[PDB]
Amino acid sequence: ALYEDPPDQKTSPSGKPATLKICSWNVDGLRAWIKKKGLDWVKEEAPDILCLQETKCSENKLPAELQELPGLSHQYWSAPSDKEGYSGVGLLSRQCPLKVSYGIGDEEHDQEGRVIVAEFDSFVLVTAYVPNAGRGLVRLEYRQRWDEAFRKFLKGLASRKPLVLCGDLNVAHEEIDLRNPKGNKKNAGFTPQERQGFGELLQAVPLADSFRHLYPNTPYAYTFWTYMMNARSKNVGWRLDYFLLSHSLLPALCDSKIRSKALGSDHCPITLYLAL
DNA sequence: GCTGATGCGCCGACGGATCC
DNA sequence: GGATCCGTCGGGCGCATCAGC
Ligand SMILES: [Cl-]
Ligand SMILES: [Mn+2]
Ligand SMILES: [Mn+2]
Ligand SMILES: [Mn+2]
Ligand SMILES: [Mn+2]
Ligand SMILES: [Mn+2]
Ligand SMILES: [Mn+2]
Repeated sequence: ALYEDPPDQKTSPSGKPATLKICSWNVDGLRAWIKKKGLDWVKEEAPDILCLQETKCSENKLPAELQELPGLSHQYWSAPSDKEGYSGVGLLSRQCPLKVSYGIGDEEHDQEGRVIVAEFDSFVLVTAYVPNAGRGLVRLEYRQRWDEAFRKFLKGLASRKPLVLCGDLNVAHEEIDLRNPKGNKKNAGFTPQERQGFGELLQAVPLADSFRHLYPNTPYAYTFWTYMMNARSKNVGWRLDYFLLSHSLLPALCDSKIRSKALGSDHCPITLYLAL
């Protein structure tokens, strides 16, 4: 069935107005995405912070259009050293972060271009492009090891300031999170191993799935559709993109949106509203 | 400099069998 | 014998490299 994201809630449970809008988008090739007007959509959305995944773009190749964003003028980019045209993440922000870092512990030697950490006054933001398990699950074991390493890294961040983790976490946590759960249990994104990893992430750090917290029983809400077989027009998709929050931030949570109508990638944007 | 072929990475449709 | 299961097949898009000119 088709899906209509409900209206933006912009006030928290206790009545405080949203003061921070974060948008996250796997753009599936930043240069292509810009040619397909993705930045026009971004300007309409006017987030305070924009997190981008799968930029497939080294920083020297960034289109000039990215220089003409006065409201997102603090920009941080990461791409892998030996696999350019794959991976790549970006974080663009209205206000300057206090600290910025890359990777999950040894980026200087493992230059992977998958994770950016930005510390702000009230919280730490992490954006991630989690490694896909691969066609035929050929890189599932690597993914499991990476999940463990990530969980440990994040636990030693959340012990300081509250954490917001966003991005493409490359798993549909539960059956409600994709259209075809039965046929996909041996597929990247819905293996028991990946689903369990997501569960351990929520429990160990700990974190809450913002969208599912607000909409625990809402089906057909996805953020990815394969380019093939007209899947998006049929809303045959997967929810792979998330905002995960420290429990101490739940009173700040106003809404967690899925921007289903925004084209330019095989993922759609997701947007978080917080009252800080 | 430029194009297009190839390589690499990253699952839903459907035909046949099974359930009762 | 309609619904469900399950395993096989055929397939959109972006970006890198390369041959050719
Ligand atoms: Cl940078
Ligand atoms: Mn709306
Ligand atoms: Mn992609
Ligand atoms: Mn399958
Ligand atoms: Mn040349
Ligand atoms: Mn070409
Ligand atoms: Mn059929």
